[PDB]
Amino acid sequence: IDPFTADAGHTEFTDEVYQNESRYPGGDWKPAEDTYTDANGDKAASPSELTCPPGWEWEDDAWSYDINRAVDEKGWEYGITIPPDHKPKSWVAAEKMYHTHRRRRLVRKRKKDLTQTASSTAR
Repeated sequence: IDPFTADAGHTEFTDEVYQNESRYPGGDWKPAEDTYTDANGDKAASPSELTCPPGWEWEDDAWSYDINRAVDEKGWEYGITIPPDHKPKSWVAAEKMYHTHRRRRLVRKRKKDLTQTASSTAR
């Protein structure tokens, strides 16, 4: 994303994973039931396990936290699990006591730089 080259032909996608903790509403957090998750809750791989495939180049330096969203300073979103329900279906940018869950997107965008996987193994 610079105004000198037209940043599209590259294929770069922001790779992400929401880490979370769980606590009683107004309590002490422990690792969540599914620590690494998707925004919905689908357990995903962890940033270390998250590696570059043949054809993909990491663009960003490590997994950081995404602050380009309506999220807390450290990325933590307001996931309150009001019974009955299994998951937070609402997220807000403020650490509120009703937080049963909180999660944040660790970000590491990646880029194919177009040329890395440009040709495919023809069989």
